[PDB]
Amino acid sequence: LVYYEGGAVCTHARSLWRLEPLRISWSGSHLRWGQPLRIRHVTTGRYL
Amino acid sequence: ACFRMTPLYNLPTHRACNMFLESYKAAWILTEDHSFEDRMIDDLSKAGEQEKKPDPLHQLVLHFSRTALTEKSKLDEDYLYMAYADIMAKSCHLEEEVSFEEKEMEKQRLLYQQSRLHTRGAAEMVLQMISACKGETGAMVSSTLKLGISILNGGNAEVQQKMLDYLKDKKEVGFFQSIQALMQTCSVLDLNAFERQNKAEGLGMVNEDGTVINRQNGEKVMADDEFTQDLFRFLQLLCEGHNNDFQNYLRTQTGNTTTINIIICTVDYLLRLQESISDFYWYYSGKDVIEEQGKRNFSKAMSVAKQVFNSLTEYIQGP
Amino acid sequence: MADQLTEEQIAEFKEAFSLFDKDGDGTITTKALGTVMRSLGQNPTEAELQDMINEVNGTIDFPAFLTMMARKMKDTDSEEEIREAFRVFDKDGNGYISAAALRHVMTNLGEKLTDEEVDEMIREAGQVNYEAFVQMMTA
Amino acid sequence: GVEIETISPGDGRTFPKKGQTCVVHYTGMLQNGKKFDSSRDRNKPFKFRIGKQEVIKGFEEGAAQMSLGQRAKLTCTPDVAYGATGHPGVIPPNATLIFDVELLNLE
Amino acid sequence: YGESLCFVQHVASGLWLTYALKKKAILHQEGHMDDALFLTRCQQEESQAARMIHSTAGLYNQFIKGLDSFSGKPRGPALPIEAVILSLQDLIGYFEPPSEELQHEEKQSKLRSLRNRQSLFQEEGMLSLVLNCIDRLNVYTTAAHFAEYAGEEAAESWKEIVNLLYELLASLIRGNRANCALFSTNLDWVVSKLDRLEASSGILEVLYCVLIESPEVLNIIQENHIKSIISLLDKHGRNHKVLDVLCSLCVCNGVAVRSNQDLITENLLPGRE
Amino acid sequence: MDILELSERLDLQRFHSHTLRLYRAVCALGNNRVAHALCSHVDQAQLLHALEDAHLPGPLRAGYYDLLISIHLESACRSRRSMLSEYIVPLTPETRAITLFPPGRRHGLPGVGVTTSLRPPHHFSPPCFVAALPAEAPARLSPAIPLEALRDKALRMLGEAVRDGGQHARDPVGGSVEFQFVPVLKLVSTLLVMGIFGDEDVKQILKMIEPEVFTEEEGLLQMKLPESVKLQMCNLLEYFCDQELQHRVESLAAFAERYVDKLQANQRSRYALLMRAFTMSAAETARRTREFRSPPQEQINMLLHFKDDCPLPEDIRQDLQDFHQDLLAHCGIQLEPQSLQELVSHMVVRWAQEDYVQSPELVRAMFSLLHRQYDGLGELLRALPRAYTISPSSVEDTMSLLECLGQIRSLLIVQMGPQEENLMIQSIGNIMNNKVFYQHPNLMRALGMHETVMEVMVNVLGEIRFPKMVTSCCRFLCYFCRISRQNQRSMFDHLSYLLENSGMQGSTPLDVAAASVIDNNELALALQEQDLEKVVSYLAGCGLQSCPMLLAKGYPDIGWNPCGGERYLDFLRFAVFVNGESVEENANVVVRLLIRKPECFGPALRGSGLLAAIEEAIRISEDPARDGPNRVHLGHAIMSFYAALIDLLGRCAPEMHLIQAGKGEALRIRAILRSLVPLDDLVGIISLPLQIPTLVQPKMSASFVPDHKASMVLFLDRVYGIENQDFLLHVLDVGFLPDMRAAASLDTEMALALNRYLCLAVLPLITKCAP
Repeated sequence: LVYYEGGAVCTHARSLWRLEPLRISWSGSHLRWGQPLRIRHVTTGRYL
Repeated sequence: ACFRMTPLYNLPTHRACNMFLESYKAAWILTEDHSFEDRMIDDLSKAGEQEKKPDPLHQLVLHFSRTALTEKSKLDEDYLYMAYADIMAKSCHLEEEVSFEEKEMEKQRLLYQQSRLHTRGAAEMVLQMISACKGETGAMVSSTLKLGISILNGGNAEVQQKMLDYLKDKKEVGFFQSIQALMQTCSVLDLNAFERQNKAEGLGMVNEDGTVINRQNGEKVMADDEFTQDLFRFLQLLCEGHNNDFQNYLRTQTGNTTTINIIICTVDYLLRLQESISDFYWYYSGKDVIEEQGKRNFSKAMSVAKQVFNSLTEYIQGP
Repeated sequence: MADQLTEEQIAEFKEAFSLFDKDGDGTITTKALGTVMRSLGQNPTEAELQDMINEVNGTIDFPAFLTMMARKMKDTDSEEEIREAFRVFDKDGNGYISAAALRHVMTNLGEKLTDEEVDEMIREAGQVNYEAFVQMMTA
Repeated sequence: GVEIETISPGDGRTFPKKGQTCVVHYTGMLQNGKKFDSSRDRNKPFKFRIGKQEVIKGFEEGAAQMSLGQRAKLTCTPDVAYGATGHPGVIPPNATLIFDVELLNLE
Repeated sequence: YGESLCFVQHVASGLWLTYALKKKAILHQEGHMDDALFLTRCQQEESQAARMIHSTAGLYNQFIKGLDSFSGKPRGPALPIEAVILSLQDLIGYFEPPSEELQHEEKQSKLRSLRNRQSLFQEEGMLSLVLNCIDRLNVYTTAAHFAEYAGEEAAESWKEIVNLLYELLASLIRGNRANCALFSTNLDWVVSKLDRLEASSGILEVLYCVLIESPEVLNIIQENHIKSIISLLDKHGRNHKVLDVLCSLCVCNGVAVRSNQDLITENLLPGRE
Repeated sequence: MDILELSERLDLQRFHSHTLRLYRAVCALGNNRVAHALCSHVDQAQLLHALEDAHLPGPLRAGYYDLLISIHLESACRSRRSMLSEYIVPLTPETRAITLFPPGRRHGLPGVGVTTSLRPPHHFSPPCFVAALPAEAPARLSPAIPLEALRDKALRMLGEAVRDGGQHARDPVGGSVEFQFVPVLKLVSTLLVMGIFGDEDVKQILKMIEPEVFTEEEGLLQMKLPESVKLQMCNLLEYFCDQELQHRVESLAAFAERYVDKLQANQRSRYALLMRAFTMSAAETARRTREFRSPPQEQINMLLHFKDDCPLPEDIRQDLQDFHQDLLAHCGIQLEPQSLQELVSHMVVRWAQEDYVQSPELVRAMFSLLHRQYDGLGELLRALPRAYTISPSSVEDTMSLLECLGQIRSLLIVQMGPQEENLMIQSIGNIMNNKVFYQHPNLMRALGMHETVMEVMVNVLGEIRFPKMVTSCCRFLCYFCRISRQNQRSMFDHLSYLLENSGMQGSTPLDVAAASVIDNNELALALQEQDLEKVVSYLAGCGLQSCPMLLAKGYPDIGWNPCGGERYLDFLRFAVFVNGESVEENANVVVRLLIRKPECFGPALRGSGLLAAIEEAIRISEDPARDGPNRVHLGHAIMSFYAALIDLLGRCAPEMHLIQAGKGEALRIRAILRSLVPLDDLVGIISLPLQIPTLVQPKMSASFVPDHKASMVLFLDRVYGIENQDFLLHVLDVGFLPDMRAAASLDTEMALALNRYLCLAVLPLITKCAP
């Protein structure tokens, strides 16, 4: 379950998410609107 | 109880002696002036040459610089830094119908005493300790910012560019947020503690042979008047030589991650100062004359209002 | 406060307290507070003692005894401070002071009194008696 | 039980009585051979009053049996000197104390 | 970055991610006007430390259920011993403190950096994970006899892992008081394993770095912790670091503790042997 | 094996040096009882022999000098260094013949001369291991070592060390120049700061420091020294400058007693001429302003104004300016090396021009030393308010006070335990009957007495562990704020902490908070609003949750706290009512704050009637099952809370002259409080019949006392008043005639409690409505 918290949690490592696009090539391009992507946590290794 | 006051010859000698040491201190020792601030700094500065190692004045400022960057939640009060900062302040306060040659020889003398201090790295020493103060308006910001003006006095240019590259190679936020927290914790003309001062001023003498210590409490309204003019004079002289890159840096810090924009908080404090003097006028709008208490506090508020007026125009006098 | 008394009543009161103290603790019983006041000339009846312990357990310590003598001395001194304060106003001492004499000696007493405050003072009240001047000071 | 074994002879007629001071330049040891006290490293002789319970019980019942100028060797049993808790930091609990007492002057 | 004020939303569900201090996040069809979240980048030294938190947690959770596979079953899934050793050897070299001959302007930035990443490591696990792999490994006190439940290769490498496991625990509570405050409740976890004779230099440096950083441990010590330390010194030779922890047990922050100063004087001194 | 073979062993060298640091750290921070027990292991003959033995190795020699100061010379060194800051000089005849310059304007040697400042002795005790052990020990002193032979030895090995430093040998004592000079210098520094060294000995230390300047071989400062030896010499020269400062303060106090004996003789001679002066009338009061009217502090400030209105003649005004130019010439001011300040200043810069100092301890100690020499007049003015002068008939009790204050500051450096608590109680229990605490209130404040008591209340308050310790300390600060009014003002700065931890049995730090604002209108009017919102939030906590101490003891469950919140209500009567006159600024802000939170009032007014709550209060107080079932009763605390609530609402009411004016603020407050609490509820409560004691005595903590009715009649007299006659004779009939015929029949504690109730509350009301 996903929550909200304050500034002491914000400097910790639990509130870090990483965005990956769907298609393989040119993943490091700039994102635009109307773009599907996935949300990844970097510590638990889980997908939102 | 004024009339049953005991004379001195009926008083015992030991209590008559303690009233003598306090009176001889306030009348003779506090009023005595000495100029030891110049002669100590010149002998440590000529101590750079003897029969690339650091000079003794250069050794002192890096010692003051290293005790700033240790990690601590607050800064300790150091009597030795307060005592050395006002010596360096009055060392340059000597030069700060007249002719042309004499005013420039006063100017190149003043830029010599500022050259004697700031090539040792004192320009970064003052900015580290406003950075490490973190919004606490103690007795130490009165000592370092009066040093910060006397180094930056007259619109000197090599002291400012030595300050600007230092905040650009570091890119550490905490110098600009500290000026913001130092700006909002300044007092204005309050109309709640002013009647508390007017009621307490009527007690001319307290009973059982007591003179009221008027200097202990002082003035409750606008007690922080000197420092909020001492801070705004430092911010005026930062952009006195019409340097354009400072007023773009103080407006938007594109190198740092968070912009502070002191110029908006300058207008926020003066708008706070506008409504306080305007409400001070509406309180005195019904009375005919003003006593010496009110014209004291109004000239106190108008002088700081002129300093922020001088702080605002030098921000916009450059093109 | 306790600064109304000099050194020399306080050194006398510790002289009376340590003379009849039990073991040097600073303790006395509810009898000994009576005998320690009659040892110095002061002879109160038992109502004067009866309120001061109710004011302060059965253990009367030396700061409790010092505060009770300070209130026992200040009330008569605050009732009598104002007659000797009236004595420099009149030259003879019976209580009759001139109205022309009172505007240079009362404007110059050191409480920063202007000409306006003593002008308000005497026309919210020839020569006026002494008991009226307490009536016009305490108000 | 205090075992008084003599080391050097003395006068044999002057013995300490009650209420009288003595000076004793002792040096105390344990049963194992480890010294825990000496009054000659300080060069200040120990002086005590007999009967007023200043010293331990083994010391005064030891000093009363000697003469002026005599130097003896006592073996104080742990029952008469620091039985259960002892003196913390110096003597271990239930330890036998040995004293080489020497009476210098004044009984 | 931060100038878009844009919300997260699904491509097929079409549901707004809004709130309900700890407000649970739910995909609500009503939505709200306070959902305009602004994106701020993290730094580069935090993103690297967060992934090696996950790379170590994925290995060591597997190391514990591998070790508890034969905890209650005697031997008459292969465990990654070569992976468990080098990952500790890089983790100690990752938390190794800076040199003393370095410049003070550079030493302070690396020291404050190191404290945040040992605070960030401990908050997401990496400490209670470390005590449980140790308390499952200490039950075989012998190196080759009781370690026959795993194999011959894990028994010969039984000694090396606990030397690296305790040197990392000595690295993780070195200097930072917030991690030294975790060891107030399990002091006897450190004290009762002093004479284990397996990496006895390891536990002693752990107890040394936890008693010089936090003064709250110095007033919860009774006499049985002290007698084990003299028993540590009396069976493991005349050591000088056992004296320094006893020097650190008397005073703290310039304040003396006489609950601990007298128990050394009545145990270590009157024996005189 | 020999101890000198450890220089080649290098393993048991490390063990014995680490054992010796454990021998230092165990018996450290003033723990003398182990320091005697350690004296059995290290003997004094083997410790004094190791001082002069030069074949001992490096760290072993350095630890032996640190060991002897740790076991013998630290409990006495820490106490006197804490006592060296304040200056207490009595008016003994040894003081009255002291000048700044020695007679024979050449400055004398520092540390040589006569001083009269009172400092407590070291209180040594001889070590002995054969005495009978008693049985809590009262106190145990530092172990005695003969200092007459240790001082001559300390000067000898230092006298050999400076002389052997001129030959520049390849193998010094200890193996390096640091181990030769540092342990001898720190030991010479500590026996000098305790103060055993004679005048001839300190002339020899200054000749060993610099034989050119201090003469009435190569010197120690001209020799090249490493940074560890430089740091121990700054602590040696910080002593001589403090002794030069102490000689300057005693000479200023010696001049003051030689001046005011002439000053009070002149002014009484001028008053005797003025009482025989009949030649002027308008100027006669102008000469008499200072003599009788001006306070005696303002006389000294006005009489000493003859620089650059002073009735002193030309005979007695030049002798002070003769003293003034003598004092500035004693300092660094010329007022138009061969001295101490010229020697130290050229030495610090020559040490700085040698090489870069990488040790931050020395370079701060160097620049703090250099700033003290040039700013000499500034160092004197910052040290003179900590300089006092007492009568010589009080020295027998003042050093008894400084021995007992030094007990507490030696107990501040160690954490509190079960036995150091009772030593603190006996110590503060002796400061309050030493008779110096009461006649000189300004000296206890200068010694840091009030600060030493509050930091022990900081460390214990942080649940509480020592309740007997915390009550005796706050009781000490409550009686400290009533000896003089400026003792109360130094406590008013501490109120943010003293009111934060107010929310146990006996005294509580709120009593210090109440004693800091009582009977003084200056501190009451300068009180902020931020200290006032904390009290009403503590009072808003007592209305919803009950007492944790009551329900754990077995009392019946009641939804609110009467006895807890009454401690915050009687605090606020002291702020809004000072010397019988109510302030307007504090009463306006406390009424504005109380009415936004309805929980600060009782649950009846927040709604049942107030008489109906007090009639229910008698119902629980009379019944033993409904009451508490031991000294706290529920039935008395409810009315005690309400009477503290009612009279607080009375004393915050404006006076009659604010209602007489056109102030819209004063009739607004009176409209709130008249509409907050009704009138006829109070007419019924004041009319409540009480149990009269006649033929048996009731209990005061379990019945109605007339102190509650005194709260109701004061609120009725102040927010309502009596204007007509039908209201007048009604409350006078039904409210006081069952009270007064009850007092007429008792012509007993209730007889004395209601008699104080009549003559304080109702009879000032009847004389108010007498016409």
